[PDB]
Amino acid sequence: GSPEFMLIGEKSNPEEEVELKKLKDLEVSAEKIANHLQELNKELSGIQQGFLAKELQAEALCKLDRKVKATIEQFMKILEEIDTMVLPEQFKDSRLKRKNLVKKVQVFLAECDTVEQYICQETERLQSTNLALAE
Repeated sequence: GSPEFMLIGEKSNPEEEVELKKLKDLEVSAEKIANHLQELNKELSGIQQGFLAKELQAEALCKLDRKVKATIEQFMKILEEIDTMVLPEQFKDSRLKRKNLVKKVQVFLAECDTVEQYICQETERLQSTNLALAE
């Protein structure tokens, strides 16, 4: 039939679900941060259509990307938080959930950084000016 041996008990996945529930919330909180970007992105793009000169436009973008940077940091906390998490090799689903989340974090931080970097790089190129090294 189907030989089974491990402990001889089985009592549902109570705590397993609890640990998993928190993990679930983490992805959502992440989903919310990611959602805020798309929301802010929509309003920014709308405003981006035109309103002020390049001076303010470039000014808004640099400020825009930097704020984007703050969003990336939140994503960083997700990885760092999970990174400093403790869990044995028993929670297969919970662990699989965390690992997949880690990569979500990698893309979320990076995707967010690219947007901020692009907006920054575009504005950055627009302004170069000179420099002076003395002290």
